Amino acid sequence: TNVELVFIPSPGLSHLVSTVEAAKLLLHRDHRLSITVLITNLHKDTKVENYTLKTTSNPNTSPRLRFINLPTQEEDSIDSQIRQVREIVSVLIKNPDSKLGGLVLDMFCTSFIQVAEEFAIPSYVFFTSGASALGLLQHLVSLKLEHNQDLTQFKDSDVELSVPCFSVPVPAKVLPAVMVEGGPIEDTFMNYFKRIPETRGIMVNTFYELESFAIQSLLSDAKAPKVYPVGPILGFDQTQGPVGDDAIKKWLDDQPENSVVFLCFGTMGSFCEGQVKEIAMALEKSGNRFLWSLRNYEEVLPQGFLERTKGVGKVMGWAPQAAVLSHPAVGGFVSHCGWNSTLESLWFGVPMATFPLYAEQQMNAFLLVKEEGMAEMITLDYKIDFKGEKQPEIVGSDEIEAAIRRLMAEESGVRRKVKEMQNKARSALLEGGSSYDAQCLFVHDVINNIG
Ligand SMILES: O=c1ccn([C@@H]2O[C@H](COP(=O)(O)OP(=O)(O)O)[C@@H](O)[C@H]2O)c(=O)[nH]1
Repeated sequence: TNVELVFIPSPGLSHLVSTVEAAKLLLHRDHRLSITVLITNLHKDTKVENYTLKTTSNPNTSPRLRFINLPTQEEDSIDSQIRQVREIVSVLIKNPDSKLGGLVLDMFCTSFIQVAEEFAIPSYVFFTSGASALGLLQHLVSLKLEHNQDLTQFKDSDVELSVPCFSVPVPAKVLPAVMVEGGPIEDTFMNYFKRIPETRGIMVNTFYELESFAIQSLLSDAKAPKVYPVGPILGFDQTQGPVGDDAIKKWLDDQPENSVVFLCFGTMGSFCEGQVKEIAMALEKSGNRFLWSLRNYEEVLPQGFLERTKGVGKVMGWAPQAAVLSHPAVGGFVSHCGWNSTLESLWFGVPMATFPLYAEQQMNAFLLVKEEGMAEMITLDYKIDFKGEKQPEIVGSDEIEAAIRRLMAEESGVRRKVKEMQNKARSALLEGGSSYDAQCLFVHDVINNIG
């Protein structure tokens, strides 16, 4: 009667954490369910070792959560990756005390639908982003595949698109750049997302009160896999607290409440020397207390920037993002609009200033600013990747300073919507919330679809 689920996340510590935290919640919804996560490069990344070890070694983690390593070599393309999953799956169905409920794949792991079809087990997809991204990606896929459209026509275009999962026209400049590029880049990602509608169910990392209009549009197509908004899935306990820092907590305790603006740009926010100097100049002219996570310093910052901003701000490298946003001193967040960073800032009621860089962050910035109105914008169409030997585009310090001033105001319609949306996010995870029911409905359908 026991049902085992196999999760296949994309390589990296990030996508693994969201898979583990989501698995920990689904296990609490049915004691008959077990989850086995396939790790792409366990014995190669020491950060993935620590996370997998500290999770399995913890007595509070469920005993029904197993981590199995995928011994991927260097030359294995999609050919050999399929077999090493097919090998483990064939070993896992030999257990007569468990029924394989199916494969739950990542957005970049939809190639293993082949394996699920060979073993006559269902296929599922865990979308680590929001519903507005899913509907947009399927709209762009249907445009090229079903309407015979050259998606490069929207590249650097001032036109707007009528996307079904959006209540406002979506500018072509906020589209995911990899979908309007063409050639090998577009082909790689189109083969990733076009196989999603061929699954049984799609788990989305969002809640209904956030991206309503998109979820209704995704569910309207009955000829499509049912979507389960199980978010927000965050990279900490979501009930105890994230790991912090003493010297960090020391300085923020001295500043007033909602007075420090935090600046972080994810794990790939490598600006050029010019853009960093514009951010530092804007922080100087704003006069606001700031905490800047910057990835030497006196050679990349304006002359005397640290000297003039000594008692008002602090600059550093890597930052405990979730812990900093939880501090009462942080009242602003200049973010790259990553979905995890967006959900973290929403979980702690911190309003955001959009500085999107890569991936779907351009659409996430458009979603929060124009669609929902719960974020001030610095830019919506900024792209960090400069092609050829061309000079990178740069956002001026005046545009950054203006958005910080609007963000750190005592009262604003953005700050009120964020505080209101923060409670709607925390209620969605409590029993009876929208995402709680979605988790229970998902685990219910996984067991019922097996016969
Ligand atoms: O200095 C940093 C930068 C990032 N993060 C974490 O890295 C992720 C960044 O968010 P997201 O994955 O949406 O952005 P991306 O990694 O794609 O840039 C989140 O889990 C953050 O908590 C962090 O802890 N400290």
